[PDB]
Amino acid sequence: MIIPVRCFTCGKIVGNKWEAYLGLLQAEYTEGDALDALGLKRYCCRRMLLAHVDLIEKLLNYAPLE
Amino acid sequence: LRRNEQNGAAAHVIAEDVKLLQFHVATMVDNELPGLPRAMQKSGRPLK
Amino acid sequence: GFVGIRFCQECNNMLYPKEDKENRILLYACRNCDYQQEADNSCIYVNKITHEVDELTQIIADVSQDPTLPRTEDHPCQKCGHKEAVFFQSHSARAEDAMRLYYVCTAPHCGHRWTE
Amino acid sequence: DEITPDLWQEACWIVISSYFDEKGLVRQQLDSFDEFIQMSVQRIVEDAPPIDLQAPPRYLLKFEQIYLSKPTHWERDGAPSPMMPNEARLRNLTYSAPLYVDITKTVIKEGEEQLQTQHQKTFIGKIPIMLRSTYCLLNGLTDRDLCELNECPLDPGGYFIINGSEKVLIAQEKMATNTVYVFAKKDSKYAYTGECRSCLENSSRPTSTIWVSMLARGAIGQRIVATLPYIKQEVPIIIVFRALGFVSDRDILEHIIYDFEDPEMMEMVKPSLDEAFVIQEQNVALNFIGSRGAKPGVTKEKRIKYAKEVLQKEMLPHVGVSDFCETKKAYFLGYMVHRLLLAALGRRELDDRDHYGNKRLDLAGPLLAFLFRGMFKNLLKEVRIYAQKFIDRGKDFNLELAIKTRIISDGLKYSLATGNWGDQKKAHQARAGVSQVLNRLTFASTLSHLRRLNSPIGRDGKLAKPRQLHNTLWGMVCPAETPEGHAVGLVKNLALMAYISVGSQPSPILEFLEEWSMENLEEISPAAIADATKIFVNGCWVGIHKDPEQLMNTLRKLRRQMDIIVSEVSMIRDIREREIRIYTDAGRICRPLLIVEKQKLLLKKRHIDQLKEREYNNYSWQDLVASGVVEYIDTLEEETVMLAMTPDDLQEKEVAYCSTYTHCEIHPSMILGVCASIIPFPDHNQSPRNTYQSAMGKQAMGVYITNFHVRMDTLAHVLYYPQKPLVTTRSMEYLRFRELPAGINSIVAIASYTGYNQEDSVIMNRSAVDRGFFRSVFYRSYKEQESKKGFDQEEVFEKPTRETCQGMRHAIYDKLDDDGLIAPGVRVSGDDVIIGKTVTLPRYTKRDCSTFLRTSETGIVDQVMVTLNQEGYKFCKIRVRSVRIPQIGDKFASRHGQKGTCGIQYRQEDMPFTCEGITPDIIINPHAIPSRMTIGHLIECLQGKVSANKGEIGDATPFNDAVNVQKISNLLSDYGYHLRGNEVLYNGFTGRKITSQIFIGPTYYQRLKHMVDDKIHSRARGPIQILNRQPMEGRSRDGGLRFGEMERDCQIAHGAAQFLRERLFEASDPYQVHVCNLCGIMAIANTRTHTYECRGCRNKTQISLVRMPYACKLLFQELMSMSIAPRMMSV
DNA sequence: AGAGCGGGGAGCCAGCAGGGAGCTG
RNA sequence: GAGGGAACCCACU
DNA sequence: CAGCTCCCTGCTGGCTCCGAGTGGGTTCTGCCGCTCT
Ligand SMILES: [Zn+2]
Ligand SMILES: [Zn+2]
Ligand SMILES: [Zn+2]
Ligand SMILES: [Zn+2]
Repeated sequence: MIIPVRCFTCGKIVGNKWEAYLGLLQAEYTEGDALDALGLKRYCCRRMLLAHVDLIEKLLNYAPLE
Repeated sequence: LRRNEQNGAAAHVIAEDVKLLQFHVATMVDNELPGLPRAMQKSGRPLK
Repeated sequence: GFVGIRFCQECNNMLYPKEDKENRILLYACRNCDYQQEADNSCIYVNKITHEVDELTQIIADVSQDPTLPRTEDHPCQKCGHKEAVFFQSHSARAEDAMRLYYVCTAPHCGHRWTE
Repeated sequence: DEITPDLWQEACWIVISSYFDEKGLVRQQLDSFDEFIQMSVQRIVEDAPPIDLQAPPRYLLKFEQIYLSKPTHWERDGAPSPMMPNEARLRNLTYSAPLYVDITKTVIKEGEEQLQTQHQKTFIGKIPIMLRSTYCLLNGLTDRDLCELNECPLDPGGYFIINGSEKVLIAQEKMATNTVYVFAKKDSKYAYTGECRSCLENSSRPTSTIWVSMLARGAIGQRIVATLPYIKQEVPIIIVFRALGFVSDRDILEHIIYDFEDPEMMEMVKPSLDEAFVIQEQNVALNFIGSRGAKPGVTKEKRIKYAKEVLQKEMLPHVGVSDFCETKKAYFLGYMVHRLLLAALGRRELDDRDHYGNKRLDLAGPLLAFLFRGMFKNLLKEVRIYAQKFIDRGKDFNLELAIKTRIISDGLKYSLATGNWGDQKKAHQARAGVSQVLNRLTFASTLSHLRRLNSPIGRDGKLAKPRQLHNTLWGMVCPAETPEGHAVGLVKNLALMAYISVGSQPSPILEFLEEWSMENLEEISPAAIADATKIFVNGCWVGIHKDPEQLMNTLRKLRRQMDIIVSEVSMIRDIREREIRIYTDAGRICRPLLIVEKQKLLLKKRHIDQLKEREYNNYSWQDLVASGVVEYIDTLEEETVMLAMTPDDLQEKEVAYCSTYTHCEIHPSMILGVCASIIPFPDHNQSPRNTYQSAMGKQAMGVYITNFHVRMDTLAHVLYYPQKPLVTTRSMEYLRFRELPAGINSIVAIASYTGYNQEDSVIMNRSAVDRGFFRSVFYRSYKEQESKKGFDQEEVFEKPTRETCQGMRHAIYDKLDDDGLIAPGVRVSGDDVIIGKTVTLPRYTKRDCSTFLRTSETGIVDQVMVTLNQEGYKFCKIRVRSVRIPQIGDKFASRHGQKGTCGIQYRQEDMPFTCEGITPDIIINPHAIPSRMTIGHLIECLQGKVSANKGEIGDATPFNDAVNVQKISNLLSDYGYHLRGNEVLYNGFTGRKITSQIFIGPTYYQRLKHMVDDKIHSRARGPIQILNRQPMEGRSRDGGLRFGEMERDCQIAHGAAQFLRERLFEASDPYQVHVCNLCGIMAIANTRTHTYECRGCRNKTQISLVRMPYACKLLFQELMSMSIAPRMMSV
């Protein structure tokens, strides 16, 4: 839904890296190089940014009830 | 059937009354007997 | 082998065998009308028990055009000598006893079918 | 330019992406409903006979052009409004559109002209509209327009909303109609039988089946008889031919036996001729048939009329239902007898019941058409009864009073709501499960349920033949996705590119056949039949043709360019038996295949280039269909094609298998369905594990739909952090799985650690779970309405005070507001009250009927929605939100059938770690792999390690030579890991290296709905049942567990008689009765005054106290109700 | 007058219709 | 401190 | 010795059975019109 605050496996902060990852992707970095530029060296964090589905952008398309 | 055998009526209706009473008693004991209509509710579900 | 049916000519129906002892011969006498007919062949009922050796009349030549049927080049035709042939098996219950290949010539207008 | 093999994977996935860009996944439901609405309803209305009522003046009622509105809601004020689907879901409204018909009433009077009255647009009922079809309000809307309506653009549609409940129509596998099928009856009086489920096309009427059977040997020979419809005995077939108007024998045998040099056919028709010799005239034959009908006749004329109408309108209706059609019906009956003779001689082979060439699929279209046919017949019956009741005495009838609009509306609503398909008054004989509540647990559940087929076969059948995976399911039906248990092999799923034909008119094919040298049956001698190819169109023998090469090539050329032959028309040529069958009817399932001609694909690089820019050429899948490149092939036509699995099969080989390929597969991984296409490397798994994963990917937890906040679903499960898989197939792009994913990529070590993962269990990381790993929410919605039950019983949403309300469960009402409802944000517990409803009874005037929360369910009220239902009452729905943290006993599954429960949770410092400090999220047992043979799990871990190091998303499409274990191993070794995925793990407790090296890697695990807190149950004592006074049913009613008969047998074998008594007497239903010591019947016993009395004996001193189960007392009293005396003698 | 009452398989068993023997006037 | 049945469907081992 | 009686056999119809235990859900009772004021 939204990027997890921490990596599940180790606990590295990955919640501050989703928008940076998207900005690096639209700067035509490859995904491996974008992950390497963010300091995610263990594959447990690379799956955390790599496999993320950001559903909250589509939940914000619905007009707020409250 | 008590009324139609006390307030006297013809045999052609007392026979139907006897047949229907026999059907009701049998379907009280045995509803799943074949060859006869099933005892049914107003919802159409058969009697237990 | 098998002897066919005989048909009446007047009432368009079947004939039936009968033995007239006046000439002591066999006639095909219809029993809807009074039509009679002498018989060329004396065979009335005939049965085949192990005489199922001829599967070739049931095969039609059209099966040469089947894309799913297997083609071979090692069995050339005897009639026209074409290299291509299609090979299959006889698929009846009376051919479960055999796995004999029946071949049909692939070339158009030939239609020759054989075995082995 | 031919597509070179290095570009072929990209090319085939581009054309597959084009197919799934245009058609989509629920296209068959929407197409069937659209063709039902546009064509079938009007056909049913028009084909209904006009109502001709005469007492007298004569009234003719004719029905005309139908009109269907959009789905509208009428409130109690009567003002129409456009009904949106979320309003129907929230307010429990039926998403239906009103159906208006035009009626013409003509009056005929003695010595007076007609009087025509035009009731334009007469309301006759409401048709439930299927979501996202043509006549839905969401049709044609963009994604922004759908999000403004609080709808999900990913939601497929294809379902109905009945009373706020989403209902899907499961397709039903019927036998194919109008086709002669010959089977050898097992242990019957007939050796071979030939049936035809005959039904006239484009007319919804029930199929009339005619059997043409041949008797067993153990008379002279073999007799062919005919089991006609509505003729209750077996008419000999020659008598049927006589009754059709054929006195002669060359007439009958030219209709039956097409080649007269063939002797065996004659030797088998000889007993059938010679048994029916005594009947020689047409009307004599008609008398012989009509004497044994369902309604016999005392008059010969009545029997002649009966047999004439049976052979006119009931015996083979599809070939002809009209007069002068004796020759076409007689040729078809002769064809049936001919096929019977061919199969009995062994020359032809018996038909297969499980072959889907012999089966059609009733989708929403034909099923709703059958319903609407019956219900419109009911409506016309009601109109004729009302109008006849008036014109018996009254002058005239107003028609709008005669139109019972509840017939169509409530009948369609009932059948779509209950699933009992048919009429409510015959619900015991109605087929159930046709309509089902749409599964909304994840998106895979929704798609799988919307693409579901069902064999109408009893699930208690011990025969395996309909359950078998038949060979003809290739590419049409998923081979893996089927239920486990009693419905295995009966409930099925479509493959991805399988499309079910919607139906077409046979006519333009018939004019083309007329003007393409086909000689009609009505204008030929039978002697021309013996070497000509018969032509069947929708099972109707229409003629013969003498050049079948050019006819079949011409027909295929027309179909391949979207001419006269439409794309779904199936055209089979049976070469060996000289037949051409053309099927245009609905229910045929087909799939697109590439066309191979002269060992070359017709799909070339220009098509791929044009499809590469689908947005800016307006090139699509339909242009590929129009280009003669792809072709829709169904099951009977797939028996005559020669498929290439890949274009590599077209290449010349050193051992050439085939050089006459007719079609080629687009990609073989389109034999899988929706739920089996989530499995990475399905071909490396054992097939039971593929079936298990097809089952358990529907129970996984993810985000089931995007607008889950608007919806008040009874049960909803939402994962906190769903991830798309690192190891995906290319079919997962068209299932939208990377937008609504249903699992998390775990770090899984397959290790033996502490013993707590043995026998399918897993060990989870407590520290990972603390960070949100597999955390979820369970939403439960409760509905309650102020129902007005007459004048007295007025239930109202009022906050209950104990001073005025009775019948409470003695729970606090303080969390309720003063409007009688709880408010969002309040923590609730299993005893708390969320809705306060009070009913007014005729001090305690009010009785408390408050809605309580489910037992032991902690939660917080997420939403309260207050509205008016269709009846104008106040209606409320409360959604309660419970956060489910992963817990010991929660069921987690991978994508390979490696289900299990969490056996223990260790913290991060306790779980084993690699040299980088990577601890696994899940540890599974090694022993779960070997007998299971889920090598796809190991390869998924390896490929996920490679994909997480590389940054790619791994491709695991089933049949892909470019991906193999050695390639992935070399790739993993390129990142400084061991090539086979093993790592040196250290013990978390001691720090010491584990001697073995542990296979660890990212694997996609999914959390299943089967949580332990939703299943834990216990009882000491509590609610008992009303009748037998035994404990209740299920944990929802605080019930007890069943100590069934096998438990009794086990406790007998144990010898534990006192434990057997405790379970079966004390812990279930202890009871004491008083029994007369003389007669043994239970006796009256006033225990207050110690007055023990037995009538029937006048006994007052000899009465005994007997302890029994209450069910024993109930049994004995049922027996004494049954005029049986169990005389319980204590001596 | 609205409120309320009425109206599929599988396998075994039992009875009846066909035999073949014996019997008597 | 305890107030419905039945039918059906799905699922679980 | 012909016709009748009296028990073996063949047939068809009737009848009764079809794993154990669990969750969850929806939908139905009940079905509508009356005769009295
Ligand atoms: Zn990490
Ligand atoms: Zn004759
Ligand atoms: Zn030749
Ligand atoms: Zn007594």
